[PDB]
Amino acid sequence: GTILIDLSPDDKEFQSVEEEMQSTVREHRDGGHAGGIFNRYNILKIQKVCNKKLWERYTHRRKEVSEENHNHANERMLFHGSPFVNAIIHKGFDERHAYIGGMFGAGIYFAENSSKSNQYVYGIGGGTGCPVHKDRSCYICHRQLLFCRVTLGKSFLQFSAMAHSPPGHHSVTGRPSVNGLALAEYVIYRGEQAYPEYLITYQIMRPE
Ligand SMILES: O=c1[nH]c2sccc2c2ccccc12
Ligand SMILES: [Zn+2]
Repeated sequence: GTILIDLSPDDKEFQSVEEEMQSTVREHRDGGHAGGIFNRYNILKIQKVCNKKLWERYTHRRKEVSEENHNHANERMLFHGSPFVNAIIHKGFDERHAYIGGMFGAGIYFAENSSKSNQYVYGIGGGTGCPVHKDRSCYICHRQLLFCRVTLGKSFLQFSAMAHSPPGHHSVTGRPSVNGLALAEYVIYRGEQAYPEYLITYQIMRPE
């Protein structure tokens, strides 16, 4: 039921999605090990993901969270990188996209920093890098990230350096407490609390 609509680079929606992608790049404490060395991306394509059933699944759950949290969905747009982005756009998020070894438990992880999600495109810790060259820092191969609408609801705040949400909460917020430049990361425990709105195809760019 999924169709992908290609956005024109002249569309304001293309532009605002690209800007969120580029502006949320940061340096990482692994010196680029997982995700490569780059300060910015070459955005190749931005597609709107359209699936009525997956959307209504999202909005149904959003209303439930909202009504449990004084009419506040606490909805964000967050990045998600994963080897399984193609399963995700067709079938939605579910238990199989949970990070079992994650620091906030076995849920589905999202990032404010596009560059954080980039580290997961080829697997946990970047896996063995790109299929074709085995290069975690490949500048040639095309990568994809999802920019997702996520319902956080009442989020459990965890300061720091499929399971269930903490009792009385709808998500976990991993608040960075050491690296002053890191943005927040988030975990939901229900696949229906995220909708993969944009598929972004890109390459990381070698600095000069
Ligand atoms: O964007 C992310 N994708 C994936 S896939 C398995 C774990 C994660 C992950 C963890 C922390 C922050 C972002 C992400
Ligand atoms: Zn490659």
